[PDB]
Amino acid sequence: RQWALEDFEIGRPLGKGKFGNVYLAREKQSKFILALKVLFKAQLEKAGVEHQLRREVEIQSHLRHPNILRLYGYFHDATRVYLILEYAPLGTVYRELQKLSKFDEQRTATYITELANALSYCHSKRVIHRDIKPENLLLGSAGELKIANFGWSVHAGTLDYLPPEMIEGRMHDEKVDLWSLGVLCYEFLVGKPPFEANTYQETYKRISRVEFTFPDFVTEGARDLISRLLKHNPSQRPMLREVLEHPWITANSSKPSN
Amino acid sequence: EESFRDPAEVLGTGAEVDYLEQFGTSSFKESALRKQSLYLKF
Ligand SMILES: Nc1ncnc2c1ncn2[C@@H]1O[C@H](COP(=O)(O)OP(=O)(O)O)[C@@H](O)[C@H]1O
Repeated sequence: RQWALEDFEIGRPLGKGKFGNVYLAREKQSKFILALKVLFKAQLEKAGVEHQLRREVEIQSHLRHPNILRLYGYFHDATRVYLILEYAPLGTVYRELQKLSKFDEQRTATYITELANALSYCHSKRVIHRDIKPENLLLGSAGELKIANFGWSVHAGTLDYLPPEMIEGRMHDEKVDLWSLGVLCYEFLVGKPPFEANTYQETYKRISRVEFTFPDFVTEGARDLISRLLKHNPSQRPMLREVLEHPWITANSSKPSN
Repeated sequence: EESFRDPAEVLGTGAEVDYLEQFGTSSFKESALRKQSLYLKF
């Protein structure tokens, strides 16, 4: 028994890019709703990423966590690769941040809690996942976070989320994910990342020297967490379990209610 | 509320755009629906 295109019916497109298309879809027997990501072999080969693709899908197919988009399986035909994915219906955190400009402390602490949980699980499996930019975070039907840039995409900045050890070209480890979490926490509360600048050269400077400032509305609890996360030395950044124990996180997060 | 189709009806429809263009299709189908085919006598 293998996965087959025959197993599925295909709904509206969710995104399109040079590498392919993502569709809303449905497994025929169960009527289970999911997303089908469809990748052009020609473009993959032309990009020389066939080895890289196999590695990424292999990694994602073994991650099983409520805040990570599941990859249920994959298959191919003569000209396309097909990834069977969990569907997240409420869009990206990126869009939500556009709409609201800034998040309050309860939404922020709750999102950071879900991400730290997902990342702790990833590290337990020796998986490092630094790119947790808002556009790579989907929202499930209950508004819960889903890290969505495992696998493969159909498609002075971006540097914005890089840790000092990475931009300086040194050895890096899973502690890059703690730096990301700090950048993201700041961006959630402030509406922009902390080291934003006009030029590549100047953004490098601010990161490498860890130079940033808090708006006056950012509370002491929030400043304390973000400062602990944005340490130049990776070993001085907290463990994820310590983030989940932080007083500001524990006080402001919430679990679902009426 | 969301509709689903056979994959053969969806995949590559962006690519086959020229083959999905046929003058008079909707007008002909409409008038086909409205016209009767009379029983074959003799
Ligand atoms: N499993 C999914 N559920 C819902 N939307 C998705 C899913 N996967 C991707 N998308 C959306 O489809 C588009 C393409 O996604 P992807 O191929 O991951 O590239 P991107 O880097 O733009 O997210 C994006 O808008 C993304 O949010």
